[PDB]
Formats: sequence, structure tokens, C-alpha cells
Amino acid sequence: SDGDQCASSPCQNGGSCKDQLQSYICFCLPAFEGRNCETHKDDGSA
Repeated sequence: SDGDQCASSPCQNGGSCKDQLQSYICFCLPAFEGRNCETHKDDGSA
């Protein structure tokens, strides 16, 4: 028990969710962005 942030599968874009001490880290595709992988960065836009 140490903060279940990945247990909720927040990593979107079908990325791999991994626990990293309390916080978490999503392993989405290299063309995606956002803390929970909620931004598709293919060109960059802004």
C-alpha cells in the first residue's frame, strides 16, 4: 500500500501504466503527451 495511482489505469492511448513510488508513469506511444496520456502530439501544433 503506497498510493494506488496506476490501479485506476489512468494511462490512456492504450499506454502501459507503471507504479513509481506514490506517483506513476504511463508508457504511451512516442506521438502522445499529457500526464495521463490525454494529448495526441503527432506534429506539435503549439
